[PDB]
Amino acid sequence: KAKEIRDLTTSEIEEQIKSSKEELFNLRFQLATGQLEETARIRTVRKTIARLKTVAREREIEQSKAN
Amino acid sequence: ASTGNRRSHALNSTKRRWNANLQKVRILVDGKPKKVWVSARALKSGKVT
Amino acid sequence: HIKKGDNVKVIAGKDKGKEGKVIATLPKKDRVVVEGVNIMKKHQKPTQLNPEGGILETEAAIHVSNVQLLDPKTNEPTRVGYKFVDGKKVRIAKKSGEEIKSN
Amino acid sequence: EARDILKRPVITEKSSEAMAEDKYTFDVDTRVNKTQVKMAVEEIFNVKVASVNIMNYKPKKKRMGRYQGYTNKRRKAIVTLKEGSIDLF
RNA sequence: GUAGCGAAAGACGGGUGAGAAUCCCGUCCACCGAUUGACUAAGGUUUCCAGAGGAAGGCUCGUCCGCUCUGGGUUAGUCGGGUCCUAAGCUGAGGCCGACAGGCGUAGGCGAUGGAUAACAGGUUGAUAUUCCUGUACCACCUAUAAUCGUUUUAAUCGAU
RNA sequence: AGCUGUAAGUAAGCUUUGAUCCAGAGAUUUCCGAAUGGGGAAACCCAGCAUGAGUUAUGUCAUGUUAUCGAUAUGUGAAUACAUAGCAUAUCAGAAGGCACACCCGGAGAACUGAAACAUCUUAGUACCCGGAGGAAGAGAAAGAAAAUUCGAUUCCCUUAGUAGCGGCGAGCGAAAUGGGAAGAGCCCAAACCAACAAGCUUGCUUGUUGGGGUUGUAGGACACUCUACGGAGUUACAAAGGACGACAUUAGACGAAUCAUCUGGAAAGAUGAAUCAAAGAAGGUAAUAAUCCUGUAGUCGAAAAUGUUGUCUCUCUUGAGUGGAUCCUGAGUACGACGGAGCACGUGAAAUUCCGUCGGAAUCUGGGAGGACCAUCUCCUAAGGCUAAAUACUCUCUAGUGACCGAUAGUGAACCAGUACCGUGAGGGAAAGGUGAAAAGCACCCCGGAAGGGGAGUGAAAUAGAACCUGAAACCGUGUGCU
Repeated sequence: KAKEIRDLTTSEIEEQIKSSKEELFNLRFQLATGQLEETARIRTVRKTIARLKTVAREREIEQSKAN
Repeated sequence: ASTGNRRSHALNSTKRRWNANLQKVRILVDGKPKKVWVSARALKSGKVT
Repeated sequence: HIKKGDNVKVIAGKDKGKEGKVIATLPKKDRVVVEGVNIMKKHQKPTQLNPEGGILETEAAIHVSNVQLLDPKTNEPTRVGYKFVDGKKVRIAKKSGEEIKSN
Repeated sequence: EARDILKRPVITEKSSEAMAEDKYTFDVDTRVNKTQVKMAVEEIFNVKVASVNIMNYKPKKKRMGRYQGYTNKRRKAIVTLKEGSIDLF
């Protein structure tokens, strides 16, 4: 999954982060209200967010190594 | 160290100090003239005021 | 050492001399399960989506040491070595050539 | 922030009697204030908040088969919006 | 199968239930009454409320329970505390003394058991209420509102370290 | 090729596009705590400064920063004038705390006890406390040890030897040299002297700064005298190749020979019989006792952080300059002494030898110190300046292994829920508790019963193997009976 994230454009990342967060929020809400029935989305969504933050941090590290 | 014993005529021992002869005098430390403790043996020929 | 879609012989147990096909392996305790071998008789209670049910005859696991592969050429029981081909690794029979197994 | 301080809603008979009114009950992070809560629900659900009351619940002791322990402490909020609704179920 | 079962008025009917002197309801009777009453602190920390339960606990019994299981319950600008003040005391940069460790001490700081400080009636739940709802008020901060002081020294106001 | 912790599978899913996993590198890393913005009843409260988001604006939120000492650069400046104290800034992060206080070095320092009481003595410079550092620390190159015709800086081991000696000459304490061995390493300063630099001075001299030079005795160096340097080449101090540097252990890892049948069995590895491999007959599992069933073993092939730290390893090194020493230099409140004490095997005194405090207080190579008071002759050495690897000591740990060590009242306090239930205000003290079966196949169904329990049936080799589950002793509690 991390292949295309290297290809993304450093702000598509930022928008995808908050979109994924909204997804996670709605999933937790419709889990608290007992109609979800597909509980494995939450884990992969969290890991997607982790992927995004990792690639952003190493982008910053590359920028600082350049500077 | 400065510690040892006081001995009786029957050679009973009790712990005891040996204190130096400190005197308060005004010497010229690095900077201003400071008033400080120092030994008489020291200021004999070791330091000026 | 074997895989899932193999045809093998049982060496030890009530079933010995019998052949069968393997259907699961369970490597972390080395107990495979084979069709027609080591049949249990479970007492079944009424589950949430089934009747009470009487006895139930299915298979049970079996240690790997009690199972041996068959030479495809001779259909004899044989151990298994390994051979490297172009960086890839394959299974040999120790009495003949390759043994093909994907299902 | 603004979608992580709110965690779960609370569904009980008391919370439903409250939802009969304009009152909605949430379970939130233990470090945030009612002002953050108000701003968050306004940002998310696009409504207007009137009041927000809040409480802290202690850890409850529990047992399960020679393994005792404590539940997690939880912070509960009750918001009392002026106008609007929230499509919960 | 002994001693003991921890001061005290219970009786009957009806009910529930496998099972009732011991649980629920009703009538009568009796006891505390400057208290066996009602509040508030300290302390304890979910023992609180609904259902379910009788294996263990309850000095008997048990259909009951401060016991077990499941799930719920504590809402504050004005109530008590902190964003205020200090007392005793505790720490205390510099500083003094001291085998080491360390002890003492100035400004200062911390510290209520004291000082200062704005909300009352009614309604309502199984479980919270001056906290939720209604009504009527009060106390601070910010912003627009414009008739008043019109050097800004001074001036109501700003105003002291 | 399966996977979704120990702790199980449901639901959901993921996976050959290489998952879960096994090593290496990196990112993230809430709060407290030396805790360091202030405070504080640890894991909480309360702020400010500058940016940023939002807000009409505050409010609120986020990101960084804000401790004390110290080091490096600055101006500053009261009682009292420049000067510095002190104060105010910029940068850095140098320290704090926790050590494994087991080993090592210092400071401080007991008592019970033995002497058949007890005081000198002993226990003992032990225990405890405090501080330091470290992976080792300490010591260390003769002002020595010894009296041979001498010897090797230090440390460690065996002997010398329970000797010599000390001792209310009691209890008891207790060496050294010599010898045999492990490891083996001698390097630098100050001062003389010389050449420059600045100030006083008038460049004469002095002062101080820099650089050479030289640091040792049957006397070394400077001056006086005489002719040579990378030959050797050495990073364990004394300089260095920082080098192509040629298996970290070649370590995760991978390959890795050879068995069939019958009998009993619930099941064979056992018995019988016939075969095989062996650089592999170590070990453990598999339904019972397996070299040839599995994991493995011997052995072979192996990559990152790597190099074994090993072989010419660029630079750089040290190819010595010998005689007399006549003159100059060769470590000052030092050596040494008196008084009081301590440490040395030595009981404080003739203390010879070595240290602390208080008072005094020198010699300078025709010198000075030691050789168990002191004097002389002889022998050895040249203090008051410093650095130094090895052999040595210990193990909270790690890797690989071993045992005429324990096998659940044993062995760690702890095989399991352990420094936990529990006790105590607190410092602290501190347990008990392992075993179904090969496989969960863990008793469908019927009957009594409110349920618990059971009786059948059934699984199983076995159910007086049913989770209060291997074996199941005795005390103890019962029911039946023969004799009484």
